[PDB]
Amino acid sequence: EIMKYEASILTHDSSIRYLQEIYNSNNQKIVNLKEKVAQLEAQCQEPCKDTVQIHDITGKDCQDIANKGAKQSGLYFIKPLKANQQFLVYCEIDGSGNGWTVFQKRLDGSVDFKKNWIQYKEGFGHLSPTGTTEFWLGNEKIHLISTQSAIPYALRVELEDWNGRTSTADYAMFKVGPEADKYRLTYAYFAGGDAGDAFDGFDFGDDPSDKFFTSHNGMQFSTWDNDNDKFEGNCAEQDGSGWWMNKCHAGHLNGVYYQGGTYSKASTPNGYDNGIIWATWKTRWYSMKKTTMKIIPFNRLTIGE
Amino acid sequence: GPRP
Amino acid sequence: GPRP
Amino acid sequence: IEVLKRKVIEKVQHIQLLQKNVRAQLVDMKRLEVDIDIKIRSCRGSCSRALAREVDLKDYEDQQKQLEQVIAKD
Amino acid sequence: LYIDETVNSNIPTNLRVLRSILENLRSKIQKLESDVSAQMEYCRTPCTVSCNIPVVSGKECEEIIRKGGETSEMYLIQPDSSVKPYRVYCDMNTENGGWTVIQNRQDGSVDFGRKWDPYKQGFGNVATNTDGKNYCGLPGEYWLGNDKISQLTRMGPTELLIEMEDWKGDKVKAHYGGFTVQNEANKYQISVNKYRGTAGNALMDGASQLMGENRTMTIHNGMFFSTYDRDNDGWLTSDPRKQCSKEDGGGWWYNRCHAANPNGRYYWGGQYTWDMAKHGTDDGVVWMNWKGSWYSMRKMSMKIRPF
Ligand SMILES: *[C@@H]1O[C@H](CO)[C@@H](O)[C@H](O)[C@H]1NC(C)=O
Ligand SMILES: [Ca+2]
Ligand SMILES: [Ca+2]
Repeated sequence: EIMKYEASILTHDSSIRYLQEIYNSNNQKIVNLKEKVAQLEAQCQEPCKDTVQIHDITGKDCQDIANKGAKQSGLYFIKPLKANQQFLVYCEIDGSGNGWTVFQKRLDGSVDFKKNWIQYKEGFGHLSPTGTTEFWLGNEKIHLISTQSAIPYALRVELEDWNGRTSTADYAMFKVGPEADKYRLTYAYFAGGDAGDAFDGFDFGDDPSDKFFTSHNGMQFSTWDNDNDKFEGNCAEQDGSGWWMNKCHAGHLNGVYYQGGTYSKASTPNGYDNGIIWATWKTRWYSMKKTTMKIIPFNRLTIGE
Repeated sequence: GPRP
Repeated sequence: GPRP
Repeated sequence: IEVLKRKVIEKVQHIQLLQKNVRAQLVDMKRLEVDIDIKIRSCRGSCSRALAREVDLKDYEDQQKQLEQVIAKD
Repeated sequence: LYIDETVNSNIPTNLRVLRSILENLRSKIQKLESDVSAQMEYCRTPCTVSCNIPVVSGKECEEIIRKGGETSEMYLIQPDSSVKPYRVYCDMNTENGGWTVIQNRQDGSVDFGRKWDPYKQGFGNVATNTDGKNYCGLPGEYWLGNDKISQLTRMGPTELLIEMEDWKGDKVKAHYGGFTVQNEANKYQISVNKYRGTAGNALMDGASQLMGENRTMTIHNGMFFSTYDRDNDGWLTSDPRKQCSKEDGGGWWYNRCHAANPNGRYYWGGQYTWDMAKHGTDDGVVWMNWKGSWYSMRKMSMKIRPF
């Protein structure tokens, strides 16, 4: 009769029809959403970009390399005339054409210079591409790069403070004794620089000898745990540090990196000086803010060319 | 510095 | 996991 | 004046088709969602900032369950 | 007869979901279609770092812990100086230190599913800036190149240390006093031994919770490292779509196929199931002998040493 109206509930002939497309679309859709990944992952393949990077040119010391090209004061693998595993140094090239090299540095307080002999030897702390970064290339290293056929090097104590000014203290015929004779330095003379020369002793008045001892020239290296100084024991350890000791010092670049500098009779662990002092510039309480000690082949103090 |  |  | 339930069946069957097809869709995504989820991650060590999201499988592995009931009609 | 109601009732529970879920899934084909645009975007700009390379170096991490290297971070080890000083990550806190990392799992970040070269040279971030220091004291996922490895093992007595840590704190450690990754000329054969371990010997002792013929084809020892462009599996089949590496996601000493799968596909939360994987297979950072084919982990590393 009219029941043949079921041809009405024959709507699904589209209640399913249309909807169906909303299926055949997705599949086809995903064909597209494939490459929309095939490509994304083809990007997520490389690692993060790193700042620090090793230049290729190498050779004897920073100078040698940076005389075979070079100009960017950064990081190169050197390998002393006589040595083995070419280590990594933080050169500091100039305009004239000379390439210094560093064995120290100080700015933040980070690399804590209160390490041990084996550490002060093979060198410790972390370098950097720029330079900003406390570090101690380490006595050992400092050797093979100062006694390589021994063409007279030099030290260039640089400075600054919590007030502006900086300085410079020079020394010729630079060298550091092989671990044998210990890590005792061996230079000839102070050579200018308003920096001052506290490596030649400084009388603090406490006693005439307040200067015979406090000399750093010729004084072997006294880590906190292995002193070769001239004290009733290990000076270093006393004020804590690893620095060419005597009974004790006058000029500390490996010591207590004090904030705002100038310390007192309070931060004195055992009681005496340890801060970043240097009597031929500042007293025994003013702790320097910055500090660095680079070398370079002697015939450069009046290079001319 | 100096000591005792 | 191994293979059948 | 034969009625015609034939066309009917042929339609209700024309459904059974998109039940095989669906189960595929439903799962094609249960694994595509995760090819990305895993590849979105594989960027952190190449690309700058990353996206931190979720997935909720109790959705898929649920929006599946109710579908496995939708069966039997003859 | 009366079956004519499925036209007004049985159907009314059909197109009411074939529309529904095909929609409430249509909204997936949405999100999971922009978030790809929204990370593909924040991908336009690469990530960067600054691992100010520290002073202390050495032949390998051992000599470097024997040189004052007491903090764990990015070092520069230089094996036989007849090669290049490649950055590496040392472990010097757990187990007498001197542990030179080779692979590391701790999160997504790095797609371990690569090929020949990449697996040979290396890929990933060897370390990331410790967020507050100069260097890089926190490790990032990577695969310190194969070649680099096959060489380190070649330094006489090389003993690898394989660790993992499952999502619920718990953790176990494997170990093969004797470990050697032949050189690429050998398809990089893996010779391991002196196994000791509380995580199950899944590399040589095959997969435990199984049986003979099924098991032994889950032995990595004596296997030829494979990748989806180098079929050195154990799975003999003319069918190229089916290979232990093209599936299981990544490069590994594959022997029809695996009792352990570091370098798999990174699975979040650990638990996962075939109805999730690109190839149904149990692909992913799985160590079967401790967690079974359906449990990927949080961290899966591998640190070696000499002696
Ligand atoms: C071998 O593996 C197959 C995989 O389907 C399984 O059915 C069978 O029970 C296994 N037998 C053994 C020896 O474990
Ligand atoms: Ca003494
Ligand atoms: Ca094969």
